Amino acid sequence: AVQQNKPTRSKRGMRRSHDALTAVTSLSVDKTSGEKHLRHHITADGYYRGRKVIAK
Amino acid sequence: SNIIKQLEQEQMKQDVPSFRPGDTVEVKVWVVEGSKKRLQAFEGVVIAIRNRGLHSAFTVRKISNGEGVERVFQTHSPVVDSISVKRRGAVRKAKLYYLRERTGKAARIKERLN
Amino acid sequence: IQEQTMLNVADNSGARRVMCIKVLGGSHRRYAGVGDIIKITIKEAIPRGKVKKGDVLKAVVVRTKKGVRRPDGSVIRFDGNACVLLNNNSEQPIGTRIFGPVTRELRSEKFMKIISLAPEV
Amino acid sequence: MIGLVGKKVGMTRIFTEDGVSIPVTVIEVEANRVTQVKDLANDGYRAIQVTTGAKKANRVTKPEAGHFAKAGVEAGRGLWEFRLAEGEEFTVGQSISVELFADVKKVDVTGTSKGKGFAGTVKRWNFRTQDATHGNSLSHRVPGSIGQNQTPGKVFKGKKMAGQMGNERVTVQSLDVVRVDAERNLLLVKGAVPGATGSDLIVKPAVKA
Amino acid sequence: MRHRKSGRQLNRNSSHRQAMFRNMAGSLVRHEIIKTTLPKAKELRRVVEPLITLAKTDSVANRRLAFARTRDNEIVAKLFNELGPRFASRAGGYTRILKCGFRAGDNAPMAYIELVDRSE
RNA sequence: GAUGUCGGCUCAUCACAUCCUGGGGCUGAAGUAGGUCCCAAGGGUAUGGCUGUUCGCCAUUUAAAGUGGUACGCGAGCUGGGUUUAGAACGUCGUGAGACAGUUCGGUCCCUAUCUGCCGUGGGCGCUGGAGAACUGAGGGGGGCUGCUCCUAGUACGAGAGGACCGGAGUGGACGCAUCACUGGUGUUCGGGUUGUCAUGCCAAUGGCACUGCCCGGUAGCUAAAUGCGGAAGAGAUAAGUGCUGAAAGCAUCUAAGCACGAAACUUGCCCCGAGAUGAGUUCUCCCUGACCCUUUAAGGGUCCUGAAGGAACGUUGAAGACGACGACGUUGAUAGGCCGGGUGUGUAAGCGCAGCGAUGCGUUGAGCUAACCGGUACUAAUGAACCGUGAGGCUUAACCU
RNA sequence: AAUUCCUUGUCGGGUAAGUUCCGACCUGCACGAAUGGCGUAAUGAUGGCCAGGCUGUCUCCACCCGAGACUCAGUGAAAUU
RNA sequence: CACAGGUGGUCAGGUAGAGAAUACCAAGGCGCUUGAGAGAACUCGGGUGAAGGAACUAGGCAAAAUGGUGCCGUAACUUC
RNA sequence: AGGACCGAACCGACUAAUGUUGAAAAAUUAGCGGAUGACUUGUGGCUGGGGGUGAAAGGCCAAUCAAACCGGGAGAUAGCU
Ligand SMILES: [Mg+2]
Ligand SMILES: [Mg+2]
Ligand SMILES: [Mg+2]
Ligand SMILES: [Mg+2]
Ligand SMILES: [Mg+2]
Ligand SMILES: [Mg+2]
Ligand SMILES: [Mg+2]
Ligand SMILES: [Mg+2]
Ligand SMILES: [Mg+2]
Ligand SMILES: [Mg+2]
Ligand SMILES: [Mg+2]
Ligand SMILES: [Mg+2]
Ligand SMILES: [Mg+2]
Ligand SMILES: [Mg+2]
Ligand SMILES: [Mg+2]
Ligand SMILES: [Mg+2]
Ligand SMILES: [Mg+2]
Ligand SMILES: [Mg+2]
Ligand SMILES: [Mg+2]
Ligand SMILES: [Mg+2]
Ligand SMILES: [Mg+2]
Ligand SMILES: [Mg+2]
Ligand SMILES: [Mg+2]
Ligand SMILES: [Mg+2]
Ligand SMILES: [Mg+2]
Repeated sequence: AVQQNKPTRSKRGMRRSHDALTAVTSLSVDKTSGEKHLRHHITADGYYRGRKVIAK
Repeated sequence: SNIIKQLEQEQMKQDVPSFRPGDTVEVKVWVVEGSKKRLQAFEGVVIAIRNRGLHSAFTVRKISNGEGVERVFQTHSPVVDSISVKRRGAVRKAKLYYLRERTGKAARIKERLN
Repeated sequence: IQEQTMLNVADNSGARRVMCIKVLGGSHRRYAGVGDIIKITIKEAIPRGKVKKGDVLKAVVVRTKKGVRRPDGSVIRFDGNACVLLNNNSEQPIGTRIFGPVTRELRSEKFMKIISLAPEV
Repeated sequence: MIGLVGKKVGMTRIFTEDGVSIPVTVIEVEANRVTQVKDLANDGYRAIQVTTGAKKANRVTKPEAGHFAKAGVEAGRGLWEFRLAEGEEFTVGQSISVELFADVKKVDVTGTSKGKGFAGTVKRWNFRTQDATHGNSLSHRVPGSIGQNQTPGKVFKGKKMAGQMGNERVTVQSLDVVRVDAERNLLLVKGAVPGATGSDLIVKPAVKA
Repeated sequence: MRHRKSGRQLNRNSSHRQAMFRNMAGSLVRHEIIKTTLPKAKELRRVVEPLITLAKTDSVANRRLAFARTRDNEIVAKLFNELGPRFASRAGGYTRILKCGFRAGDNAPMAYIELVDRSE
């Protein structure tokens, strides 16, 4: 099966309407450090919910 | 669950004696008949077995008049009434479906004997 | 029990294997067991007997493998299907004796003649 | 009459002194305090909104507890109407129990549904499987010929063909009642009602004879 | 539909999910920390904890059986002896997860399985 | 500058010149059963043997095995048996190449779907302040089958044989829906037996590989052959038909005036969807009542401060699920995992002891092990934040009002 | 009959029922003796028919294990128009 | 094409086995240059199936089955 | 002994599925036929186009064959599109 007609550039976009991306609804900062880390998991240096796991 | 189980054991009977997949037993159920109510006996050989609380089965091989019969009693059923044990045997298996196609000699199930 | 299906004979005359060429009891009626009427076709018969091979009469299923459960739920199942031949036009058994145990399902006041024979249930 | 909102959690025997085993779904109706009455001059009909459970008083939104507190507050799973007529109930949670279906033998039971989802014919429409063998290329079990041809042109609606199978009211009607044993919010039917345990059911007298 | 079916099949025979988990569990009992896949962890979870639980008790009995799983007759020592009595009081949370996810090649989300008592 | 043939399969949809079932007229209609005509399209409407068949004949069923339209419905859905490629042979015709509206054996069936169309399922925005809900129900769809037995009543009818009506009761066939409690199936995540071989130093005990190696049995879940329930009653207006009273037309007449019955059709009753019903509906509840400027000022545009109800997000997850969606839970916690105890299933572990020359047996032991289960338990993981949404809601008229 | 149009000839056998099959009849549309006639043990991935075993071929599908399908990240076509 | 195809010769360990079959291994060489999840219809390759057992179909197509050594025993017909 | 039997290598190609913008311009998988012989294979050689070769299908003669490929007559001719 093929297209009997060439889809207009217009229609093409309509399809890419829901193709857009999303943001991040803002992330999170740690308490033990201003660690600008992702919500619910390890900071840039072993930290997370306070404390600090994984050396270095 | 919690409501059940208790609502189940609420019907369960305690007249049920010891069992085994090799035992013989002789279940005695009702019959009703025409205007009667006689108790029909059914001495056989347990092959499979219940073990599900109120919900329980027997599965007993007998081999009546020439042909073999198999009955899956429902342990906790008013129709079950009495249920002997007769001869207990050693099997070393949970289900004796293998004891199916056998017949004399090839079926001979060595008694338990404790 | 459905077309074909070779069942033994629980009565005498025209012994051994007999094929069910139809399941009477309505359109599309799939299978039949317990104690239903079945169109049989003697495929063995005995040297003498009363019904010879090739005969196409009717019969009643006396024993099935799918057993027969009753109220309580407990089921009764025999090993090997069996039926009993009987006059075509006006029911009732053709043989005199009935071998093997039967079931209380035939206690119907229309098959009495059979349950009244030695065996069991 | 009106009915009560229960919660599926049954399926168990109940042998009789006669020798019969009766199947049955154990519906649980723990009171149904009417959360609000609906008038025909104020609303437009004759109904009685009720509840049965009681949220953890945490997930209860103010707009929710606002409607409850407005009347006989006491939280609960949700709100359920019950169109009635020629007989009302005390607005505030008058509290109706399983003893309601006392001199009753009808019942309907309206759970959610199954939940197959996957769909696909042969199961959602009880279709027929094509030649398992004897050739047949990539067409063992499939729709096969959905329409007709040029004359028809399109494909008539309703054309059975796969699609989500599950989650949908689907009542039952009838179902002889076994025991209305109250003082434990217990009600037993004949057996086989929709839902899959812990489901919200709407048991009420069968509209049918 | 899997309705109410427990257990994760990752993506391979019921054989792989007996080694890529056995070599992992044993690999966990060693360093007490790992940066595996989130799922490949939440699963590994109910693989070691059971072993540790089984580790609570000694005896050749609950030993050889412990040797059955994890053919490492070495880490079995780490069990019963080391982390054996270590968690000889814990309720079962012998494991942490420490999420982080997102690997290089595959956008796959990694994790950090670790013995609850690893920090020193 | 290609619209794939016949039959089958699968899946249909309509017509009515109706096969069954429902309602009536006439009868060469005693009853039972028929014959024929009128009405009626709700639903239903056979398995095999022979053949490529369609059809047909035959066997045996059924309430019945309807007729026809749909590219003689259906190959970007299946087949490829018939039939038109190339091989080969027979009968036949031709000197022959070859040929046949004769036969015979053999003979490559492509396509990842853009558009309409369907079946499902989300994302926007709109419904005039914003929310969380519960309904109303315009409409739309689903379903609409029928056997036998008994009671009536061995009565009415009939010479007998035979044998009803109306009405009532029970149990089936086929079909649909739901559900795993039962009966079973599956159960490569549970237990066991065992062949070959490799390995863990060896004995013992184990694991790997050989279709899960082969195999026995099985929890949850899912299921049908298992189990429960439904096609109704009742109304409305009728079809054909039947009539009352009734003149035109002194009678007669169902019609012209004028009333009464009347079917599985039709409207509704039963089940489900449903306010995008833009004709966007109703009811209940919840939230926000701080300040300025520029003006092209009847509206705006912008500023600081504020961000509510709620929402979404993230995480633990589900009998929910393709992904979105929907449900539960997030330390004010059982939402998952682990853990504890039980259950279940397997079937009496390992080690030791003893007996036997040994295979092996017995004891410890009914053990050992035990997934999706049940009861319970914060050990682990479910962070405090932050995020979006605001700040009393246009005009005109009427009703009320100080 | 690898030859028969009429043709599913007729009869018999097999089946519950057999336009195929096997044994016959002869009315050979239109067999026939090295473009060989009729037989023939053995052989055949050869044509037809029958049966026992076997079974998901089917009644009527159910579950289960894998590779795709679906989601994410990287690469990135096609016919057609 | 860093293509599941084609390509002649030589060497020939252990256990089991008739064996250059086959299975597990040694020496030796490899995991095939997208992966991570999920656990839908449907397609592909498989495993298990209640009762029936060729009713399938143009046709038993495909499946399922049978399968080893020793011994016993084995029909018509026959070119023996 | 044998164009003998069963069966790997080896030669072949009867069946089905899958592939059909393939892994592949004929394969993969499960079966299948021959397997001391008219066997099978390496290397080199000889037959050349109206000619060769052919256990005979119009088959093969470099993915081409009822007359190969390359170049030329050549802008063949084309009442046709
Ligand atoms: Mg193909
Ligand atoms: Mg049109
Ligand atoms: Mg008409
Ligand atoms: Mg027919
Ligand atoms: Mg036949
Ligand atoms: Mg056509
Ligand atoms: Mg095709
Ligand atoms: Mg053909
Ligand atoms: Mg393996
Ligand atoms: Mg002949
Ligand atoms: Mg000739
Ligand atoms: Mg991508
Ligand atoms: Mg490569
Ligand atoms: Mg079966
Ligand atoms: Mg057939
Ligand atoms: Mg057929
Ligand atoms: Mg075959
Ligand atoms: Mg096979
Ligand atoms: Mg040879
Ligand atoms: Mg091959
Ligand atoms: Mg050979
Ligand atoms: Mg050469
Ligand atoms: Mg060539
Ligand atoms: Mg010239
Ligand atoms: Mg030119």
